[PDB]
Amino acid sequence: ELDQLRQEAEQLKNQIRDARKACADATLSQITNNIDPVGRIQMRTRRTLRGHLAKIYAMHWGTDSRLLVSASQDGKLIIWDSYTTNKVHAIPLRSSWVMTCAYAPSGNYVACGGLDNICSIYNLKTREGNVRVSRELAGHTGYLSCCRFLDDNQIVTSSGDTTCALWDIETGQQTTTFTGHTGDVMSLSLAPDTRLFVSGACDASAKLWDVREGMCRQTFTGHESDINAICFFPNGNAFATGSDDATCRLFDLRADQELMTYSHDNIICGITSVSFSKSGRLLLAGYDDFNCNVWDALKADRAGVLAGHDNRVSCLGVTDDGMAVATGSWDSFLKIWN
Amino acid sequence: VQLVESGGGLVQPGGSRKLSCSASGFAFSSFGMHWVRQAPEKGLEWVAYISSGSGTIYYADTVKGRFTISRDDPKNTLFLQMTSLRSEDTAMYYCVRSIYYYGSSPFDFWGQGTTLTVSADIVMTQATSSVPVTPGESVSISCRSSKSLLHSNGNTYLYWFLQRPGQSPQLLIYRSNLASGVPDRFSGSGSGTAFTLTISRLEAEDVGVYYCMQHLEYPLTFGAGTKLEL
Amino acid sequence: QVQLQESGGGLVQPGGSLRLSCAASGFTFSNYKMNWVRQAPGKGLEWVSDISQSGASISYTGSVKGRFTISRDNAKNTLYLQMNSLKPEDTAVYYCARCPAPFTRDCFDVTSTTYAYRGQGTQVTVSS
Amino acid sequence: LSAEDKAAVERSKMIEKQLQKDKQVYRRTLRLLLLGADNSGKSTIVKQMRITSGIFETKFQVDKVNFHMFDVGAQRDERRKWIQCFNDVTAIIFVVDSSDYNRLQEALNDFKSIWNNRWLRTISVILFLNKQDLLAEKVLAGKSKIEDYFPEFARYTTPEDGEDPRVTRAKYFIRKEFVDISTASGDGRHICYPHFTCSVDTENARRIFNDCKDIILQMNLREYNLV
Amino acid sequence: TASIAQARKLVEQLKMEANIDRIKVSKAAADLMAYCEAHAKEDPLLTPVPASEN
Amino acid sequence: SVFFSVIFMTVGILSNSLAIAILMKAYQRFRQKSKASFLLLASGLVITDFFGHLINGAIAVFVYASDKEWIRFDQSNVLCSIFGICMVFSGLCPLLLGSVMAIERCIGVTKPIFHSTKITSKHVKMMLSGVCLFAVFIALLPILGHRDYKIQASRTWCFYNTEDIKDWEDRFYLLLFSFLGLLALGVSLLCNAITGITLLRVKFKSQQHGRSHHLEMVIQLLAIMCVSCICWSPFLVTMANIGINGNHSLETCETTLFALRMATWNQILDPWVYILLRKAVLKNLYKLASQCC
Ligand SMILES: CCCCC[C@H](O)/C=C/[C@@H]1[C@@H](C/C=C\CCCC(=O)O)[C@@H](O)C[C@H]1O
Repeated sequence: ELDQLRQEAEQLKNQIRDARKACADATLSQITNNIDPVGRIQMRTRRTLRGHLAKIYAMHWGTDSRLLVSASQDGKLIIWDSYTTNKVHAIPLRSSWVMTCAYAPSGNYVACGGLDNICSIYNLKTREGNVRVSRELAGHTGYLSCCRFLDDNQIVTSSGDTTCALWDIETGQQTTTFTGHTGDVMSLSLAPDTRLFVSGACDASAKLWDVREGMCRQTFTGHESDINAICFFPNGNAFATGSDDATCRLFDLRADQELMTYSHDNIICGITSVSFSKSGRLLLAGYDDFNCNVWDALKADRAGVLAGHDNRVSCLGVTDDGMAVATGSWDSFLKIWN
Repeated sequence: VQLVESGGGLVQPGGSRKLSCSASGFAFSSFGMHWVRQAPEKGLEWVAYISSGSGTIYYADTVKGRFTISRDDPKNTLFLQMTSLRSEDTAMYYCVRSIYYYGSSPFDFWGQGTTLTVSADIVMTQATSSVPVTPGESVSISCRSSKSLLHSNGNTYLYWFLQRPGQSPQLLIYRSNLASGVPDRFSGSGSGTAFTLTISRLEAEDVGVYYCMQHLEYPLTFGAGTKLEL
Repeated sequence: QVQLQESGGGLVQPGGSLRLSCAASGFTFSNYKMNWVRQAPGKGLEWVSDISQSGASISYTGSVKGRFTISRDNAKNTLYLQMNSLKPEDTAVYYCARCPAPFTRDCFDVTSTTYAYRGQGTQVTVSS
Repeated sequence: LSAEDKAAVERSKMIEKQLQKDKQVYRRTLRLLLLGADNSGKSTIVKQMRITSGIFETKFQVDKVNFHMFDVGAQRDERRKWIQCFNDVTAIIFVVDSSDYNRLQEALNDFKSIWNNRWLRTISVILFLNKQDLLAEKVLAGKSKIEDYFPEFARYTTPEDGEDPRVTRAKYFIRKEFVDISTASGDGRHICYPHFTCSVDTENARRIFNDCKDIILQMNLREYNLV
Repeated sequence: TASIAQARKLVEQLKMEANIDRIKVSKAAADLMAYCEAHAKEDPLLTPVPASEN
Repeated sequence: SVFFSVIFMTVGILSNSLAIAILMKAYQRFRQKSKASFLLLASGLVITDFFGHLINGAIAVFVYASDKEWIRFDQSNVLCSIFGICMVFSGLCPLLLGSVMAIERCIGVTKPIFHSTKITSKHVKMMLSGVCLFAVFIALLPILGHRDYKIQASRTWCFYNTEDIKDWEDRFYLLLFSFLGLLALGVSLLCNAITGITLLRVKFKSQQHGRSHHLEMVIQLLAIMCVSCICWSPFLVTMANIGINGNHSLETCETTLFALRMATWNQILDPWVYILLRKAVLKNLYKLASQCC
């Protein structure tokens, strides 16, 4: 009875597509024509961070816009100060194949993981002063792509084995597990309400999961290639995801459909990282063309170009207050643009 | 962590003495070391300070040329050589650790210290020295400074130390910013010139002497210290 | 939505002809390299042939080199495969997939077990 | 700057010195990548180098030079994502089972995909034709040969430039096919290094060292030419 | 047989997601525009912030 | 006269600015793959040559502005000493840097492992600092010997006392300068020859299928060696002959001036034969000049 289930799933998918298309009253471009354009937003590098021994892969800002955490592919977690340009801490990692880093909102723990399939969380407020391995948890059969903190007790981790779970720092066990996507998860993005979170995999689809209920609520399959970037809107109602086809798509959770498609003919490199500002008008996207591009959330026009890198822009992150943006590339340079 | 000091005792005037300090339970090469002297029936006073790797060493203007501080990082030990001791050098010395970064807590742990018996900058001045207080009321110690400690970065360099009879001084506030290991009853407020340390609930373990310290420059100067009897 | 539907297949006598079609919708068909692979009963995924975007570089495997002919039409976004002189060893499920990275020369995960960029595959058997 | 904001500068300088020391230690040692299918005998190659973790690291010493080889420990068939993390390495060794002809086409496709990588276009790929004795026995038994799997073998001759001539012709044809696949769109910035080996030979370390030396020499020449 | 169970799970997921309520695009667009117009006054990247505040 | 020193100054400034630009553009790309020590050494050499050329040109303009009246703008013999120090520096430091670069390239070609693992960038920086300190010490050696530099017969540039040589200290200084120059030139020649022989051997032995990076290096070495020899050997030989013969020399100041000018060139064309004479650099400069103009 496999054919019956297949045709039933196909009919359900067609019905969902028809119901989504019936709600498409108008496009976002036709509504945002009367608003004034953002204009050429020029940005300059105020601080230049140097000291990385390998390619910069991941970075993360804390609750304050002063401290920053960064990971390097040689097994080093660096704590940068955006104001004094001095290094605060240096955590040596046991496995140099790190692909992501996380910063707890309390400012006491920092997570890391990658190809070692082991998530290591280290405490920064150790009474002994030196960095000690706080929680080295394992259990996943795939490479870790992204890790985030919801509070001082739980941590969400993504793995390449198409299975995610919420780990508890107190016991080091999977509290809530999910069914998983149909492809390897690439990155994560937590909503401000700490209740839902959208996860993107290589199957050109993004699924909205719940923290308490281990199930998916919404699914978006509008992309055409592997989704390599994902970031939620500051209001928690929409999220933009970039693919390898040099296309970014903005999916709204309340609308459950695509709103805006950022793309360009002369742009052929895929999107690596996406981050939103405090207001959400400016969307910064890093491409493999050694440049970063700023787009308007409503006008879908280019607002500025960033050519202060000599390699692929690996990651970019905007502070909580929108004062500056930290961009790290494979050239071991972590530049802080205004 | 543990800080075991040794070398004190009776010393004839004009001699020398090598005070040793063994550290355990933490990375000795990561924390900077400070020497704080205390005279009998008097307040505290800074002596010398050394950083990691002996890259930055400072001494008090009164003891320049006489004392010499050194550290053994592979052995995790501190040494202080004193030559030509005077009749006033009779005091109890304490070794303190301090790390400096955004969100740190310098002068968090005070050692046991050892006794030694022989034979223009910023100065903290307190208006009161002893305030009788009964259980049930609140405590509000005021302090006035001669120079505004409000630096351009916006950080207030004010440190509070509660020394109990027989025990080591415990850090309460390092910057308004409450330190670790202390209850939330203690609080600090005021402007860059005047400061106020308030206590929400006064318990039986909060008795002792309160000392204030500034950290705007290298030469430190402790206050008179307010003693509370109960 | 990326969708790839394969048609044709069935039971074909040895020495006949077959015309397999692959319809791709939901993306730009002229910007991805197409691949036809096969999976035999009791075996793994075996690559058969590949064709580039403009149809310039076309490659076949040594097992069926010279017998099959793969082509593509960008006006209707279709992929055609003409198979002649079929052998009893051709009884397998054929899959029509594409490479994930566009405008490139490399093509990773062609015979991977978990690949969401392939169709259902058509079963082609040869027996009498 | 306050006192405290000076102490921070000294701590930053100490951290920079520690990072410089760690960089020196990391640069004194060389790093290599190991790739191969499940049918290939890479486990024997790792075991013979006696001179849930998804990554296996093997450290050894050849000619007083430290080599750290990194191999996939436990992962799925996904290769398009984690291949970008193993770039900028000294060399990549791809193990292929030249005995079995079924997996030979899959190995050739994997080698073509890895060589034509957009990010790994500056890293050379070393090829080790393992299991030569098994291939020789299979081609001398007369049960299965390359004719049934590749038609071009019927129009290939031994080049003019105690072993059976059939095995020699077969391995030369395999090497020629590998060279023709590798040189396709190579741009001359990186070249391949094929070498015949088995599971009992001990001279593999010398060949790996010579290949790494040639790669470093080519890198130095490219640096001197400012390409 | 694990394929039939996966198919049943997929059908259940689809029939559970199909019951999710959805709204028009105009309402979401107006809400996003209002949010942007409200938060534009506190965006240092959009509005040029003087050097005295940096 | 003045022209024979300006034109050189302008050409040197242009060839050093272009060299610095190309070396920075190459470093900002090759710092991610290797140590890029060769690029750093080349950048330092171009920078110090540019500074020396600029100082020499400024001093020459200031001298020619006073109608060669040294008694007017020089009473306590302060500018002549600085001019001689700068001349000794621009004559010694570039040769030492070239010799160090040749040694580094010979070590990298013969023993790539020893250059990639054992040789560290900090060691190269310390060696560069030591070479600079030795150069400035030899330049300050006549000043620390209770003597100073004397005005030459051309009355346009100060150097070691070549006319009326009586004391043995001037002869010793000339012999030391000549020995250092000849030793640096010989070490550079030997290292470049060893590198070329090694490249030719590794190209003739390995004939599998290329020479896109070997023939260029061979031509570069064969050009650098030739130009360096042809330029610097006559000047050092003339200096050694003067120092060993005293006032019995037959040649006049014209030979010394011609040697200095050959030398001003060996110094201007160094960024050409080291950076600008590369195929990639040439095509990049051609594309830039075609797109901008
Ligand atoms: C010891 C070798 C050092 C090389 C000399 C260094 O390159 C500078 C040489 C000339 C230099 C001055 C030296 C002699 C003046 C030439 C007088 C005249 O033209 O007659 C600058 O004025 C400009 C430059 O062309």
